[PDB]
Amino acid sequence: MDEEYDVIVLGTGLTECILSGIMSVNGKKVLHMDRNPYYGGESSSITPLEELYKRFQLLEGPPETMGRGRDWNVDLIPKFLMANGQLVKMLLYTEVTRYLDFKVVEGSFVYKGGKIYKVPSTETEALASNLMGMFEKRRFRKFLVFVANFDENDPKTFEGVDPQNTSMRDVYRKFDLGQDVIDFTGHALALYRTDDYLDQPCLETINRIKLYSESLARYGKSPYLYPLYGLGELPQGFARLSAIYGGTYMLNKPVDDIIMENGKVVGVKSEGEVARCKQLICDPSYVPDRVRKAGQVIRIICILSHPIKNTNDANSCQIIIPQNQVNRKSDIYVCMISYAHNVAAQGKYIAIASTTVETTDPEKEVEPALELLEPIDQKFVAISDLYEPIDDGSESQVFCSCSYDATTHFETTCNDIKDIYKRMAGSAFD
Repeated sequence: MDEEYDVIVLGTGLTECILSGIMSVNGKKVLHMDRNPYYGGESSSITPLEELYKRFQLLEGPPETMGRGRDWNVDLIPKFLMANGQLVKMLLYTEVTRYLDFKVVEGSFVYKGGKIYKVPSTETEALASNLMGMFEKRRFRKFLVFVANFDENDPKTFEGVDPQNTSMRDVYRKFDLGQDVIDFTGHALALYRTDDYLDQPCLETINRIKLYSESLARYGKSPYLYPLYGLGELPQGFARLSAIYGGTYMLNKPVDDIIMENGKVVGVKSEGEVARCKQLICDPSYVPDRVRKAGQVIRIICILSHPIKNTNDANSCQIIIPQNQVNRKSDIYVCMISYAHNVAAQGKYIAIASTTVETTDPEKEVEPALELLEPIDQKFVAISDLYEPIDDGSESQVFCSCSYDATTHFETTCNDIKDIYKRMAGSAFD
């Protein structure tokens, strides 16, 4: 290593790679290291099918029926991007989009009463939905038109509501929408994880639903994007971006100690060598004593030889199960991709079910979701601990990221990246 760098990054997970790229684009001299022999950290991709069976201690290799092992690219933590979301804008800023190929996710579904239904975001879809009865549908149709016309710059578009004071609960009441419609609207449209929004000003929720509608994409597909060949393409594209700027990426390089003493600040020692830096970015595994355990998530990867039933034979999809429909305090998510996004062999599908652990039998908690996929060829169970920083980085200049939660989209990951950028640069990412 060189004698000095502006920033040193430890770990090649999604958050770190994105932050690294922004820094290089901003004119910083960066060193990026990882102790592992591969890219991705916790959010890595298993490139050959044989290896996945190995990582899960299954001595019997892949059966004949799974096809060509090289044609599989299994992400361990799959997540979709909202087309007009902020993460995509971060990708545009750096220009890594010059190396990625995005393909739209075919469908978006929600669970209600034991069955899955398409998520309606337009007036036409509302009127066609099997989710609601004749009269409620109509009321739902009014709701969407209200959201579609809302313009915070024109007080006439409000409907006697004060965007900054009227709660969303009052808005649901104004249209007389029942509990079941609220479950799917808050959770599958606005994309909240909890019901805390109910007692907060309505404005935010209005803009969130607007975002879903606007992210549209023709044919009536969905507002989600997923890269061809999977998420593994991101670490690859960024590494290529650093080379343009004269940045340095280094794999299989252990970190012996994070140098820092009095006013904290930093420096890093690897294989005897020491490199100086002004700021440091890292994931939790590099600073066990500056982190606290926030819980656990279960993720079960299922290999299927058939599309999920009750979807119109979708080649990829997002399915959300609100906590309330299954008597839980946390939602269950299921996302599926297949050979259509080039991550599985011809005719094969990959469905990943996830949620936050609440009981002493984590595998039982996911039964609701697994039932939807039933004839399952092979199952791979994985439990992870979640960590969050104790230190914000003010003073110390050590900026640690959070573990990836159970959600199947990038909202919370994007929030973390923005928070860290703010703490680092001392201003908001504009």
